[PDB]
Amino acid sequence: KDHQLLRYLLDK
Amino acid sequence: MELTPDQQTLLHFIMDSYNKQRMPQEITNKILKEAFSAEENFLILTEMATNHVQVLVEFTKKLPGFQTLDHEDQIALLKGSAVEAMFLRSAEIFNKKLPSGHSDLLEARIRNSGISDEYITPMFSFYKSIGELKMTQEEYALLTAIVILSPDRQYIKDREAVEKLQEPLLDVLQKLCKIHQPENPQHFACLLGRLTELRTFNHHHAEMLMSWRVNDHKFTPLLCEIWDVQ
Ligand SMILES: Cc1ccccc1NC(=O)[C@H](C1CCCCC1)n1c(-c2ccc(Cl)cc2)nc2cc(F)c(F)cc21
Repeated sequence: KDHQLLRYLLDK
Repeated sequence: MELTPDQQTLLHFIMDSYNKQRMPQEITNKILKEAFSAEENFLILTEMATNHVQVLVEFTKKLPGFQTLDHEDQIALLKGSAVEAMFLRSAEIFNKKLPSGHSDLLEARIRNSGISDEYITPMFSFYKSIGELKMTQEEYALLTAIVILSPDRQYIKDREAVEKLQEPLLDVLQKLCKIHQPENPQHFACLLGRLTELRTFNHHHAEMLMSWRVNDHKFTPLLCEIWDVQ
């Protein structure tokens, strides 16, 4: 949850 | 030796992902066109940096083997390199050739952008050091990949898996340095030595941003994740 936008972009 | 068929493939492929970035002129045109207030510059900086992190994630995902890394490790590498990648790209843009008297004006405008005097000094010292290396587009692309796949990063669980991915790029960069500058068998080590100055921008990035001469410091949510501000 801390780096949720970053994890989202790495997965996508 | 020369670049092997596999090394030319890797280089051209890194070059292609690297070129997806916002063009230098699109950045320097705006700064040179007119002077802006410190508040206007702070918003130009945040929007440029949000775009840059976005493109950097796409660049990173294309790095051979990055996708096969542990997911927590993938995050640690992105978070650990974003500020350095931004300042290396800012150094690449700063040292690009422009008409007579333009670089002087670009440097004056950045200097008066709203950034604190404490930071102007190490920033310009680094940009000029990069300038003295006369790096090629390929060298900036490989250096950026090398910065990203740094195994000596904080919170990396499997360093050797990251080392395995960095080493082949370090080899292409070394061969390139030997060819482009036979006149400096120090070129490879100078380029690697600049990478140590780059890390210093990590410690003071938050303070550099918070000391911008503006009343309010708003960042985008993607920048709060990466920069650890707000
Ligand atoms: C952010 C980003 C991403 C990608 C490419 C370039 C950038 N960089 C920027 O937009 C800012 C702008 C911003 C607007 C004010 C003037 C400096 N910027 C900085 C810089 C200063 C301070 C900090 Cl804290 C960070 C960077 N050094 C620069 C050197 C350059 F030649 C240049 F053209 C722009 C430069």
